[PDB]
Amino acid sequence: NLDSFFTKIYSYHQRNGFACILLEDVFQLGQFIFIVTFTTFLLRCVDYNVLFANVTLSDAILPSAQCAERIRSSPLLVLLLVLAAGFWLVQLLRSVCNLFSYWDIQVFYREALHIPPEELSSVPWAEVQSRLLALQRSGGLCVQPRPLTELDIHHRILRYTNYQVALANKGLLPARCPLPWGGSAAFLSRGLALNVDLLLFRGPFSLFRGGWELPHAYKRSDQRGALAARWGRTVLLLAALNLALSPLVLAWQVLHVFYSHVELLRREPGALGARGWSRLARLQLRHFNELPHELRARLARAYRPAAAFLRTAAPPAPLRTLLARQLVFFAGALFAALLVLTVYVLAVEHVLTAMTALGVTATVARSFIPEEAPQLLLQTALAHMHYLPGGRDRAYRQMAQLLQYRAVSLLEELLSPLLTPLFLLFWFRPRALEIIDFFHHFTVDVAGVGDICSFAL
Amino acid sequence: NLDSFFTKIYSYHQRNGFACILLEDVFQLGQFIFIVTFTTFLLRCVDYNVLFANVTLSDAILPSAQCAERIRSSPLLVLLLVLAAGFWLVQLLRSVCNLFSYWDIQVFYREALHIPPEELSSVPWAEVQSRLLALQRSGGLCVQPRPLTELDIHHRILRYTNYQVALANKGLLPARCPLPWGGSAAFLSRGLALNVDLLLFRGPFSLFRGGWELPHAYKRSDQRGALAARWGRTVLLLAALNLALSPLVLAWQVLHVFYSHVELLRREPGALGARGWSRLARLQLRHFNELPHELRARLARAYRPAAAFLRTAAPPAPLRTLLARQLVFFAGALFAALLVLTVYVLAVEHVLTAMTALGVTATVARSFIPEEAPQLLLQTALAHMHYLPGGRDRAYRQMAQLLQYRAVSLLEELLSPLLTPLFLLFWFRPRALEIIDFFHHFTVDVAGVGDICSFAL
Amino acid sequence: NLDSFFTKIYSYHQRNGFACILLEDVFQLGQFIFIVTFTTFLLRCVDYNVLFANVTLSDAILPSAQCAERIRSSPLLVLLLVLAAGFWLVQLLRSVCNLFSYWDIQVFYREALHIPPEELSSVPWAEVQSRLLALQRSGGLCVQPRPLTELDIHHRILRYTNYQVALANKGLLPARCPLPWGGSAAFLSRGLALNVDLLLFRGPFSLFRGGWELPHAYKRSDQRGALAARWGRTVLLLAALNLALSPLVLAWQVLHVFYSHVELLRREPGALGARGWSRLARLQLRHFNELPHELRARLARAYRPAAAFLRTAAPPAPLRTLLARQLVFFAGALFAALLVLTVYVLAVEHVLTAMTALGVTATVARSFIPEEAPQLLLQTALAHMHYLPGGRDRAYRQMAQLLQYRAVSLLEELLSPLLTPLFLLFWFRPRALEIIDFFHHFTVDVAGVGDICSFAL
Repeated sequence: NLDSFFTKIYSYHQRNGFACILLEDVFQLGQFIFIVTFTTFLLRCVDYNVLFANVTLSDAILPSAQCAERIRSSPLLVLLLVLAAGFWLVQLLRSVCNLFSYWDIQVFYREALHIPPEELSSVPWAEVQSRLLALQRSGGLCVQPRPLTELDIHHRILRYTNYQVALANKGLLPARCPLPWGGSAAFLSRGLALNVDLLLFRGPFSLFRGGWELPHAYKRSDQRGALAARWGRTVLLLAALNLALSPLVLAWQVLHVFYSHVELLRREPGALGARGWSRLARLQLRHFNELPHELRARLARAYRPAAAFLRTAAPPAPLRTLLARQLVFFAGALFAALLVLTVYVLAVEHVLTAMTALGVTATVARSFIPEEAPQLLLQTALAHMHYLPGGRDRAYRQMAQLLQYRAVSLLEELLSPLLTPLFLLFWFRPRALEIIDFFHHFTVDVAGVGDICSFAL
Repeated sequence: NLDSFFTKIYSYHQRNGFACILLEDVFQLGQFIFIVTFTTFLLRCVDYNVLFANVTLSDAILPSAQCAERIRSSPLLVLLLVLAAGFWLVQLLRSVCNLFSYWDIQVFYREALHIPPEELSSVPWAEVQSRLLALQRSGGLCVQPRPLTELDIHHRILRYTNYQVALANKGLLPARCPLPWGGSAAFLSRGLALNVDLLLFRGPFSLFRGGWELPHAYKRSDQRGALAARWGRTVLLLAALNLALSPLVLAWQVLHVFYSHVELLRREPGALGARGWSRLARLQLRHFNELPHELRARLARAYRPAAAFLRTAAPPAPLRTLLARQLVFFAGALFAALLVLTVYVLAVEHVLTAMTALGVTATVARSFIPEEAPQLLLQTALAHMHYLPGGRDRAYRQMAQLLQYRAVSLLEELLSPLLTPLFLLFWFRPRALEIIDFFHHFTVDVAGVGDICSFAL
Repeated sequence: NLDSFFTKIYSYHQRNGFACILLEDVFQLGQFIFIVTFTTFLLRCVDYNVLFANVTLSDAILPSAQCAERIRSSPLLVLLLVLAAGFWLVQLLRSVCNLFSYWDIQVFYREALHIPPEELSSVPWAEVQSRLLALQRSGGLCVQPRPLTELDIHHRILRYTNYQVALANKGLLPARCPLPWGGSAAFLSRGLALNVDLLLFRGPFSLFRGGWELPHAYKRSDQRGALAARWGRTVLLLAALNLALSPLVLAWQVLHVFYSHVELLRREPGALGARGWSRLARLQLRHFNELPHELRARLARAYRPAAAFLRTAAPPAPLRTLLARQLVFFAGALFAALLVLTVYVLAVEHVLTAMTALGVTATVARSFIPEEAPQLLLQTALAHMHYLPGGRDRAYRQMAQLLQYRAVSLLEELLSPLLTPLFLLFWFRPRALEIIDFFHHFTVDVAGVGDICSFAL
């Protein structure tokens, strides 16, 4: 695959180390096996009877034979374990193939250009482009008679991103299910994006089988209805497969988010209260022919002014402030009485029960209440915002939508498995013809590179 | 009352919602009833004998009959409760009158100008003035043949603030009892302000009976001595009344400040260490014909440079910091020994007693010690302060006086009931003739509006 | 001593108060007596038997006679105590001499210039110079026929600092023992500075006996070998003395740093993680003829931009952050399991043992991991840095070396007693002729002032 070569030469530098990639892979596999074995051990070896005393943990550990009969007790866990083992095996094989390819890629990189591994981090990736250009000037490889230039190098790596950006600009990709009382909703979890990628670009059932070029069948105008019907049955079967596979990935996501959330639960909610970017922003804010690293730099430099503009010109709300004041005072009065009682015997056994709950109410109330130039912040934010999707109300709502809250995004990820087939069935199938029309009328064929969207030029 | 109409049309917008006013009032009444009932319940239903164990709280609750004899046991509590009920019902009746008036005020507002309740928050109150102007141009009401101008609208609402600002800039209002060693003290608690308001502007014994016009009796030059004698009698009887009523309001203030302080006691003293504005600043630093909202906005904008100037250019103190260093080292050494003893049995039962005290000493010592352009901060503060009451020492002392500490202000509020009659007797009575002369020679009469201080123009 | 007069007149103002100096000294004496008595009391009066219960502390205190035979039990403690008492007596006598001289100089200061003690903090020390100049104009003292100028006044106080700055600029003074794998090491603990001061400038064995003029013997070219041999035997005997005295000063430093560290141990490591200046910076960054207060002010203003430049342009570390991510994820998983086990009996007695360790590992992992214009910061730092000792790698390494870590400096101070004779033996003795030549060829004699280094002019 011609595109895969450039994609891998980019990914090697972007992962700044071959050993880094190897460690990433091996420790990802070790991760997955750690979660599976630790969950099955906690659910299949831990005996609550001895622990609850209703003592050294080694003594509390039941003998291995008892674990043998206890794991024999249920057959469903055996099927779960064998499925997990098969998944681990297939990912292991794919990863071995990937690292086997990448080592030879790095060997070719060293032979062609001879940059030592310790010097890779110092290179700003512009000299990589310059060295590749000089390689074409010296005729290292016969990659077309006309030497490759910057636009072609960018296109051969970013064709799929260009199509996805154009399709999102048209407005079809972001889910826009109508809210009952009024408003627009957005749903761009990793599950939906993966489904779109498997449906459109990569895979055996993809329209772009291999992604080299658009097949001639879709150029014909008359066969569009038959091709739309074929796509309809394809999306129906894909939705059926996703619905079949939903519960297992749901459980996996539940375990992973449980670990991630309880890691931060002990820590202060300040990190939990922070807000990062969302995938909708990473989709609607990507210029044509743009690498991921430049996008990351732009959002990194635009993070602070956007946050300042968000927290400076928030719309006022009197009723919320009044209610917060009354709740915080009542919580404070109850805490006053309770603490005065507590200070002067430790054997109450009932006060300490409500102490934590009342303190939690006080802490949420204190942070919920508000306390004591929007135009300049908006201007300096838009200086890096570049594109953009009561005027102040609309602007604040849009800025809030483009920059979601962390727990909101995690809840979106958690709810993705259940919503995986529903949106595919309800939002894509009825509007089938116009997407095929968009591919038909917005594709441009060029010599050498091949298929490029008209919106890229 | 002509002034009351404009005052209420201002207050409706400033409370940004009729439902907001209704909820605030009803929940303030619920506030007071909750405080009284909870205090009397804790004093007359809590049984320390069973709770101290010398267990579910519901079991600890004594039967209602026993509470009946216990509340019957003392007659003083009955008088306290009946007085509280009388105060509650009087305030209830006043509040019902206020909300009944305000509902028809809002109805008239809707009929005249037709702004829905949701759109009130969006209006910057300038369009309110413009619409009222257009109403005069369209002849909505026959409020004098000459249409009302902006200065007149401001004056009819702000006459009392103008008089109070003039009287404060004369130097009479802020009580300035001399310190024994030296210096000037300022006392402007809410109690003294309420006393001045009840004496001068609002009430049956006020000089301004109704606040419409100055009575012609005070214009005569020959009667000034008799009028001063009458004012002396009035201030004596007012001081007697306030001295009679002092203990009950003192107890109420004690309860309220107890709740407020213990609400923040568990939280970090960072909020307790915060600095807020004082009423003396809100009186001396207020221009003529000035609305409360613009003053609040100006002080909100000027808050931060004032704090920066206060912290940057603090006067040096060698002896203070050196003694602080000694105390912090001694506390640290004692903490060292005590912790080393503690880490290696939990049954010491005497170490934990000194634990908290020594920790508190360490925490106060560490925060009390000092650690590593004043002109620019002073300039940017004075650019917003507009007015202003070793040069650096004098400037810093004035900036500290105009911006008090939170606990200092709360202590002033708590000490107000005892200080209520003392200052009225010792500070106002001897210098009555000059106050009478100030009212005599600083009032200018104009057509339509009426009585205006010469310092307003 | 002519120089001592100006040195004391500077130190009086720099310590901003005679009473301050007197109390600081008497509290330093009480300081040392407190450490010695408290340490010997804890080691020779505390009975672990009764306290461990294997109760009021007063009951736990053994009788005085018991402490009598318990201190009689071992003989070396008596020698330690008598040596400490003699050391305290020596410092007490020296301190009495210093305060006796300082009262006399303060009396002369009042008689000649008449500034009250309260006004000393107000003067910026420039008026002190002006008043002294006026004193020579009026002929108060016959200090040479030619009136004293600013340069001469600065030299008579800063001759030793000038020589030390020249020596450090030559590169000899800071020890630069070579690392085994490679790199440069710096060691400028107070012990080495005291040794070089006692060997070069102040002391009976100093080359500058009294610090008034350089002896004529060192000017002769032919005697340099014999003088170098004398210096070599002197450094050998000095190293022998320091090696003999090493253990006691080591123990004293251990006790002092123990108290200092355990004072901050309970507090958050934010103060422990703070960055402070190092003596190497205070040595290489000092211009010729600069007083200590000017240097302190310069670094006070340059502290912040240097810190910003340090935290902004840190070199990337892929392997470090990847390992940190893996460790923090594993620690979080173990913390998850431990916490969910703990939430639902307090009689476990084994989980709580690893609770603190696992939490500490999680905290160090989260603190260690990295998270999301260097040229401007470097420029604004160099604007105040004036002098200066992959270009970015070299610049960051220099900025890191020039500004050490706090705990690193304390560890350097702790390790100084063991390294005290080793560097003096290994680094100074072989290079003796070159240092003798350095004094010989860069000493300039001037009328009145006397000896000034060639690099001062």
